[PDB]
Amino acid sequence: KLELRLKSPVGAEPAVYPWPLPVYDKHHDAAHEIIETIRWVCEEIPDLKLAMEYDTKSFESMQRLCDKYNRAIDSIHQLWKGTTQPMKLNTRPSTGLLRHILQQVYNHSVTDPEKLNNYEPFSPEVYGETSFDLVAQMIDEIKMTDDDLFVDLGSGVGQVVLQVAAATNCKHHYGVEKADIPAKYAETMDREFRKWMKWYGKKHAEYTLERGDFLSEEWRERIANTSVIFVNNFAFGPEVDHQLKERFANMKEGGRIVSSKPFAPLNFRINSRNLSDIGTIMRVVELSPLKGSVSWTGKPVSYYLHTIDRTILENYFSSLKNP
Ligand SMILES: N#Cc1cn([C@@H]2O[C@H](CSCC[C@H](N)C(=O)O)[C@@H](O)[C@H]2O)c2ncnc(N)c12
Repeated sequence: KLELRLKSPVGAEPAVYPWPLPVYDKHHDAAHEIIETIRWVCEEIPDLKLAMEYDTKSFESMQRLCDKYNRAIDSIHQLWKGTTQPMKLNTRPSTGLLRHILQQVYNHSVTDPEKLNNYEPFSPEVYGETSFDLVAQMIDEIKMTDDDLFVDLGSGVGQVVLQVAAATNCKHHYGVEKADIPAKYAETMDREFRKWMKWYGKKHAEYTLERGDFLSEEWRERIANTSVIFVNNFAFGPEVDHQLKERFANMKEGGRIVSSKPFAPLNFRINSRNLSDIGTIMRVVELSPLKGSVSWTGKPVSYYLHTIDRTILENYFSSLKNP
């Protein structure tokens, strides 16, 4: 054998689900993924929504839903052979669809999520996921163009890179991750993302997910030539952050770093004793908290935007030529 099938709206291979349908965690299962998938394709195609205008325990009841969607997809496909313009194919997903796609990719890839908590505590290996909503905020505030290169340093299972790649026109997106468990899941995330995006008929920008160490010699130059870095450095600690500062000091004017802990103080005043500090070459601002997003600390969740700006330093030196 028994199985359920959803035809792609753009004629990719159908999505196949075994029966009984699996459960992913306390709040996500495959039956709900199916209903939401039908729902989202309905948002991509008005005619399908019109054609679609009820029990997850029952095989028959779910086959009935799948067949009703599949028959409607067949009629849409015939509409497209007639006068009707077929859905535009080269487009990015809406934010809503993207959220659903990443959820689905994660659930099909991260087969045993508890294995992601088998890091050494109190180490730079601590794993935590940045939320979809934070990443969406960064995407909206940090305008990227096709001149930009994007890197997630310590990319985990890769979902920050996938979201940015789906949403922006950067020339390339990278993630680099050192630990074996998340880098292995990242390989599946990559394959599942490419598959599901083709299924929905949606475009992404170029991206690569790599197993590596972002403190390596190779990565010094890569960081220097990156225009937008995302780095969830909340548990990296002061030694690792110091090393990252050494690498950021070679970035180009206007390069930007978005992070969970600031690399320089927000109140940095250049003076005689701090000439060497990375605060001499960057503006730092705290991004606006998203409404009602509390951290474990109780206070709202804090991300920081750093912009490389050596005029700070140039002006310090021009000032020393004056009383
Ligand atoms: N020091 C150090 C290192 C620590 N990481 C990784 O950074 C991650 C921080 S969790 C953030 C995950 C995702 N970007 C998100 O925000 O949702 C962990 O997976 C850890 O293994 C590294 N990876 C590559 N090279 C390194 N040198 C390190």
